[PDB]
Amino acid sequence: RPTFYRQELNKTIWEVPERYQNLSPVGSGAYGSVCAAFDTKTGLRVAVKKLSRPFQSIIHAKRTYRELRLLKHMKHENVIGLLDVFTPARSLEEFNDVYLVTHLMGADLNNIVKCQKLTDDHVQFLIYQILRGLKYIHSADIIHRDLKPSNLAVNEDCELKILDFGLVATRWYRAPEIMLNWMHYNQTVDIWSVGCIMAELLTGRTLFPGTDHIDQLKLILRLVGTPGAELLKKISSESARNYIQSLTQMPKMNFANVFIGANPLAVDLLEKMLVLDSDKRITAAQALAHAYFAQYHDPDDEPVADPYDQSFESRDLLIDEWKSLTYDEVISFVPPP
Ligand SMILES: Cc1ccc(C(N)=O)cc1-c1nnc2ccc(CCc3ccc(F)cc3F)cn12
Repeated sequence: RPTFYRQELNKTIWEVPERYQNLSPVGSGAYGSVCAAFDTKTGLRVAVKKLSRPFQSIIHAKRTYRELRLLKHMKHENVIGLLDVFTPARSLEEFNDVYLVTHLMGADLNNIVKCQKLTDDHVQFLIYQILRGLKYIHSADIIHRDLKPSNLAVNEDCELKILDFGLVATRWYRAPEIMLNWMHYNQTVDIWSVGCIMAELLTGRTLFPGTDHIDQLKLILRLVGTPGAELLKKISSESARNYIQSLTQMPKMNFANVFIGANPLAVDLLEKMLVLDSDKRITAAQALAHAYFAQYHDPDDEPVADPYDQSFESRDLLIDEWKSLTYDEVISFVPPP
C-alpha cells in the first residue's frame, strides 16, 4: 500500500497516494469531482475523478460498478481508460470512496468550438478519431447514448478521446428515435450525434438547438423531412405516430444547399449520418471507409474490442452486493505497466 495524504478542495475532501501531486480542481464533472494532478511515477499529467456518493443507493452503486467495469475494459487511443484506480479504504467494511485516474487531455471539444470554426482538414481528423473510437465501443456491444462535445476530451495536439460511453443540452445531439421515446434503438444513435457534431464544426453553429423534446423533433424534421411511408410503419407508439403525422409534411432539404461551400465529401457523409430511419443510417465502420477520410483511413489500424461481459446489467442486487463487486474490481486492477 502506498502512502496517502489528505486535503480539502472546493468543499470536497481528497485522499490520494503521494505519487499524485499538485491537485487542482478542474470541475464538477458528473457524479463526481475532478482534479488535474501530476503523476510522479510516469512524469505525465493525469485527471483524477473522485466519485460522488458511490453507494448512496442501488442506483448509485450499480452506476459505480458500471463505470469501473467500463473504464477497466476500454483500451483504445480514442477512448478514455484507466491508468489507476484506488481507495484509501484498508478493507471492504471501510470502503466508501473510489478514485479513477486517466491521462489528462486538458479540455473538451466545446472549449475549442468557442470563437472558432474549423477548416476541413481539422474536421476530418477530429471526426475520424470519434468514429475510430465508436467503432471500438460499438464492437463491444456498448452504445454511448449521450455523445456531445462536452463528452469529448481533446489535447493541444488535437488528439481526441470519447468520455462516458456506456453510462450544452444532451437533447441537441440526440437521435430523433430517442427524442420520441423509443427503447428499441440501435448503435447508430451515436452516429446521429457525430453528424450533429460534425455539422457544428463545419458551420460554427448548433445544428438543432431545440428548447425541449418537441421543439427538438420539429427542428430535426425541418432539415431531414417528415417520416415517409417506410419509416412510419416501424413506429409502434400511437402518440408518436399521431404527433408526427399531425405535423405539416416537410420535405428533406438539400444538404448541398444547407452546408453550401463545405467539402462536398463532407456533405455526402453528413447526409448518410443524419438519416431519420436508423436502419438506414451509416455505421461507424462504414463511415470510416468513406472517401472523406481517405487521408486518415487505414483498415489495419482501426481495431475492435475484446468481448465485454455486460451480464451484470440485467441483475437487481443489493447495495452491499454492488459495493463488494466494485471492491473486487478495485483490488484486481492491473495497469498498463
Ligand atoms: C474534459 C476536460 C475538460 C477540462 C479539463 C481541464 N480544465 O483540465 C480537463 C478535461 C479532461 N481532460 N482529460 C480528461 C479525462 C477524463 C475526464 C473526465 C473525468 C474522469 C474520468 C475518468 C477518469 F479516470 C478520470 C477522470 F478525471 C476529463 N478530462
